[PDB]
Amino acid sequence: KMSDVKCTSVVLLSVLQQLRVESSSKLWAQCVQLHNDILLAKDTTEAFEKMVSLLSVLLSMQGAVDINKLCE
Amino acid sequence: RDAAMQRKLEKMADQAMTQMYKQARSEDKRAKVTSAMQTMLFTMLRKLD
Amino acid sequence: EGNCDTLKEILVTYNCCDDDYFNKKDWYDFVENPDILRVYANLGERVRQALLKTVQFCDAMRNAGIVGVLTLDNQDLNGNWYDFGDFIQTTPGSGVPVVDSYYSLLMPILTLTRALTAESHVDTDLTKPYIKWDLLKYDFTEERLKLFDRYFKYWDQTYHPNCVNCLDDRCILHCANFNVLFSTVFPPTSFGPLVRKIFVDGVPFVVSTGYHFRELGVVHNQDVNLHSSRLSFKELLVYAADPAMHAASGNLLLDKRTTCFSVAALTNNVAFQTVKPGNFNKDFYDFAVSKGFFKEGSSVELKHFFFAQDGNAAISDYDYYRYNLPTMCDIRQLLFVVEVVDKYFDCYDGGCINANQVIVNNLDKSAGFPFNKWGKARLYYDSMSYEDQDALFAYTKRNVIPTI
RNA sequence: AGCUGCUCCCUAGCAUGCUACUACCG
RNA sequence: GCGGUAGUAGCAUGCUAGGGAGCAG
Ligand SMILES: [Zn+2]
Ligand SMILES: [Zn+2]
Repeated sequence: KMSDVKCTSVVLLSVLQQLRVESSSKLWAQCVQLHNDILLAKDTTEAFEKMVSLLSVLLSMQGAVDINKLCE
Repeated sequence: RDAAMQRKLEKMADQAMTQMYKQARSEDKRAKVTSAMQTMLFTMLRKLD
Repeated sequence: EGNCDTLKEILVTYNCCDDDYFNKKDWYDFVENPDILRVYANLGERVRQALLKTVQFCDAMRNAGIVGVLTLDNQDLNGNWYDFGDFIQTTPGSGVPVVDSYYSLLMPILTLTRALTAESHVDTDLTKPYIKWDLLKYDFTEERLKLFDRYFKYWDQTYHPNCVNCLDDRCILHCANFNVLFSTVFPPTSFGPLVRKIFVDGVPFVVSTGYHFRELGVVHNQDVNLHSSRLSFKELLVYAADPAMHAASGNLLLDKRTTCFSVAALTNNVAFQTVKPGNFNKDFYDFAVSKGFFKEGSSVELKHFFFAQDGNAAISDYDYYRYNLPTMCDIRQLLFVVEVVDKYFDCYDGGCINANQVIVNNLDKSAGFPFNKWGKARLYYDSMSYEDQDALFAYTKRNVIPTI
């Protein structure tokens, strides 16, 4: 169950990086630290907190058309 | 003899041709790089004198 | 660290720290708690005074005409000597002390406690300003000899301040050991390449003739020719690899991110390089999961990942060179350890080989700076004949080429 | 964008080696 | 009937050259 969230955080940081988010050093530092801290977690309840904090970065900007990719 | 021998004449002539092709290109790239580094050396001193 | 009782007692008896320091668990460590250096360097002056008084004692013994062996355990931490039970008496003016086990055993403590730090102070007063050395002076050869004659006076071996005049390799080790200590007194802007203005085709270049080293002293190139007409490939290579014209012609730099001495900024803006996260191979993960892997509470779980890094990752990691201090080794023991170590390498054979016998696997690897603007190693291994490379090799036996 | 060391896989060329069978002589 | 060279097809080894990938310090 924690391996699930670790691989998901890998995919999330890769998407964020593809969206040119490392053009702003503050944001990229925040996301990088959240990612490396998720990968080193050792109890699945902190990982989900930092995952919601990390996904908020993608939900912020409007570059990914969310209503389309949510066709379920 | 004279129909299998010259089947190697073309072999060795063509490999000699390709080797001297590649030597010519490798002797052009040397000139290109020395021109480049000479340009660098001479443009770098035009900032310090 | 289990029983360091006398070290604690010594450290607090002379007010280097106070007993509540030793509850900071990890006080002894060097890379965690790198402040223990400041509390060791507070014993520096007791050691300096000990050295001065041992020179005084050696002189008194020489004049009065006494022969004996000085050992460390016959000198209290003030400096005073005692225990004269094995000295013998000869004619005055011809006594002789024996300082070999003393100095060589003591040597590693002279750079831990930074004992000579009071010599870059205006008189040798820790209460006075620093000596303001001249900025263009790079050859402190007489100060090294004066320091040697002040502290290690009766150490009977010849000390060559510049190891260019050494007799073998053990002499090189012996003299570089002392240079390692004495070089912590001089200014750190006087070490490095020694540039000089030459002329080629009536145009002036600035190029390094030889380098000054902390361990080897001053070294001068042997084939330095002012006034040239044109440069061959080899000379272009040795003038484009030098840091002289790159650093002489760039902006000055003050980088407060590191403690390492920063020279120049080769261009107008600093570059921050990042590291990306790895790619996920979802098919293999699904397949592994479908066969009972990664269930909670199992023995094998995933701990090797691709960690990502932000901008301050190259310099924040380069800054780990702050862990390299100027260590001065015990020489009478290193000169035996080196013989045994070399005996471990007795069943091999080596020597020089010509440029037509080297083997280079993978010629598609980068060529360093600044050569990586124009190609890989293949371009520089094809552009040089087997005589340009041999000229280069036989050139570096008489000259010093600093690189980047 | 480094220096090495080991291992698997694919392709090419050459000579050597090996073997079969065909042509010429002894 | 056999010795010698010249062939093709097949086979193995070894060595060079070229490319791809994996691990270790
Ligand atoms: Zn010497
Ligand atoms: Zn040699």
